[PDB]
Amino acid sequence: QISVRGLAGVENVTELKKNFNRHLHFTLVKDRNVATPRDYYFALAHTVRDHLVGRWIRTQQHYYEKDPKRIYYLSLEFYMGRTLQNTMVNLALENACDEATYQLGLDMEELEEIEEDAGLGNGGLGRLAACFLDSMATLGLAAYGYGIRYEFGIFNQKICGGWQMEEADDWLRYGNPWEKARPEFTLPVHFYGRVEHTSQGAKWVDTQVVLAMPYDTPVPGYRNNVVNTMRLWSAKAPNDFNLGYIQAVLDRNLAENISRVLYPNDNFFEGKELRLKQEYFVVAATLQDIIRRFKSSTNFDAFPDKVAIQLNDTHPSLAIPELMRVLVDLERLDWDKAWEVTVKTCAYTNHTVLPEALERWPVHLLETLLPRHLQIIYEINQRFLNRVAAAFPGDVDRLRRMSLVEEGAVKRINMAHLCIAGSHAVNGVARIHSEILKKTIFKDFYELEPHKFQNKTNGITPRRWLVLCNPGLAEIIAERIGEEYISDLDQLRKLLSYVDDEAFIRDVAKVKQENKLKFAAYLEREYKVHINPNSLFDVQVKRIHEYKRQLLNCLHVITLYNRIKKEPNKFVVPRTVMIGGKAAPGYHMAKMIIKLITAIGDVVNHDPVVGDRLRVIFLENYRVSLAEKVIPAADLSEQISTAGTEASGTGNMKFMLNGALTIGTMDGANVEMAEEAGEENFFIFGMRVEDVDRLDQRGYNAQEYYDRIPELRQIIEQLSSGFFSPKQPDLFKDIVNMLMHHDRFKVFADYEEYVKCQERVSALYKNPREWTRMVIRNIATSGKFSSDRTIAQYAREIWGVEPSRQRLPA
Ligand SMILES: O=C(CO)N[C@@H]1O[C@H](CO)[C@@H](O)[C@H](O)[C@H]1O
Repeated sequence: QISVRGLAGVENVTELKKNFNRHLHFTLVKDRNVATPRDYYFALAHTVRDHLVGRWIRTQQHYYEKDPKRIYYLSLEFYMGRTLQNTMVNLALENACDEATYQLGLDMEELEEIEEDAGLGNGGLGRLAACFLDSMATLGLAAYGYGIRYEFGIFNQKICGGWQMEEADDWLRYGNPWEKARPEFTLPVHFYGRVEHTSQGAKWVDTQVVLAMPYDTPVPGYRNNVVNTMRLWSAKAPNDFNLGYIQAVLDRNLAENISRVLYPNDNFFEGKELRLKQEYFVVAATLQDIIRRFKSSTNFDAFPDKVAIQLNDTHPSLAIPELMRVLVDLERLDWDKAWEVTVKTCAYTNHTVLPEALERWPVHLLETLLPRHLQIIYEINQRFLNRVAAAFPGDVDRLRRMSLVEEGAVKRINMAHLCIAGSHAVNGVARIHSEILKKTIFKDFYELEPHKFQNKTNGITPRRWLVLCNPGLAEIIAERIGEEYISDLDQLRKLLSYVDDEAFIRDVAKVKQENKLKFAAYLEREYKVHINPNSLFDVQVKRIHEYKRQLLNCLHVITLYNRIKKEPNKFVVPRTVMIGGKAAPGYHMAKMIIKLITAIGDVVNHDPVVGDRLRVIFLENYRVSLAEKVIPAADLSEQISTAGTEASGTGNMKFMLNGALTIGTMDGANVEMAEEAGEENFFIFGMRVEDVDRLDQRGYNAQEYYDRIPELRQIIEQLSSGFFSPKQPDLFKDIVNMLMHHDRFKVFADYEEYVKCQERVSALYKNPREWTRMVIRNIATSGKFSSDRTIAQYAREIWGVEPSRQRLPA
């Protein structure tokens, strides 16, 4: 059909159909008189999976033979989404499968919609891990994703009467064709017990054992025949577990609860025991696997030459004392040598500066659950603080600030501090974030060890985030510049020489309108809602948080509405305002923001005076597969976090790659995106980080803005008086109270400049040719934000390995 989707050769199409029918018959045990679309999906899934295994076995064989340095990416989250189309894309099978299924009388797109998202992540951090795996395989690194096979991923969001309802994401209900259980590689993980000191060292005894059973998922590189492994651990009770009889058997569930469910918090730390168990579980099982693989190639001096462990946030921070424990207690290395090995092996990526997001585990939890690890942490702390005391003599407050152990009513371990001490590299995820790390929260650590601190600006995989979700745009680009950019996104710069090309302008604008029509159709078909596809698609999709300032978007939306009501017969650029994302189940304010959005939509969407000039849509159940549909359809990307709060953002990059213009603050990766595209091609507004600091020193008085901005006053009056909630007039009193009195994120401070900047958006949209020329300038400069670039930087600057675009034999 289209070039980038690969060849549909007669022989391959014939063979695919053959194997499709084989799987439908032998694997699914169905005749086609009784087969459902789900059966068809599964037959296709198994057919495509067949093409992976050869490459998967040979890739892993190749690594055993060549013994390269191995990269272990430890994450509690891998937000993979669907796997079928991604696998076809990377294997160059998409056209062939499309042809094969068409000839069998099936629509492949329809079959693709049947696959459940692997929703094993909350948002940005989880999706970064997924993009990273793709890029690592594409760059031919011997890389392994290690995590937890959660039985339930991020909850499915239902909206009921404007409120978020959560339901269990039973993603494994119909099975997972992609994974391969490896019950033969089951490993014991120990919890509780106590520490016994013998003549020859400490011993961790009387432990409760939970089994860790690995499930391997293939991670195909882009058309390089490399298939890497994502290994996810499942919790299993041992067979002597609690072994009246019936109850002992039923209580096996307690052990297995460890891998039951993903904690649904984005940028918030909940100090729950089960979460700590999850964290240790993934770490303990992974490290044993790492060491097994290392021995099967006594001298641990070479360990850091053969192993890199990347800690995705502090969640797997226990890797540090666990590695120490194994090296010291089990392998009998001396402390200092073990420490050297640990430090050189481990590296830590920080993903946030929000205090409430930082992991600080109560000492009593670790005391009970992991008594040996606490001992190791204390020892690490003492030796680290001795180094600080020697470098900054007499600086007693520094010692307190830098301690891994934080004092107070409850003593806690600061896991970030642990990570910095036990890692040779610490990185932020955007240049401004990395600078904030060195200047504020980790300033002391930066002063002690400046060489540890790095930047690795985030990226997104252009495979999933252009080729897969936007084939139309991928195609028109490939027509002019060829296919090479898909694994070398910098080549998109070549599109700058087409910014005045009339045919290309027409095509860019055409691909967008097609995406918008297809999405407008998706909304009607699956959610029965009416939207004008000629309107500006103004979208903000991301987790619901106060720092992300969906509320500031809400204020603008209400402003537009009030302006329309004020002058009904005046022309305004029509907008469809789409806001989507999940609120953490216990985050009350975030749940109120969702209610507000739906409440605004209720008023706005049914006001006859408005017509189709303004629509407010809350996109339910925002997730990876929805991101793939709405992002190619967006004209305007809302990236409006208070400066200094969004470590990087990655949704921003996805929108940039797919032909949306960005309205955003100079926060996270927005700064580098503006830098790449040019500030003239970015709708930048609001306080910079420095302005927020100046405001904090002065004191933020929201009332000042309320008093001096009549349009803002009206909105607040409307909210308070019950304009948007006639039956419950005080429903939004919390939101008003928060905005007026305890707004940590200064929504009012950015309101005026935001509304003003939004007017400049509407102005540009009135001129389609110039809008599109600005779009071309964005797409053309989005190259830096490929995760291939990010991963190449990790490889060279942290892991000490060379990426490779060279193919393995097919
Ligand atoms: O999800 C978390 C929790 O620290 N942080 C998010 O990580 C993403 C990937 O690095 C970043 O893009 C987001 O800015 C950050 O909030």
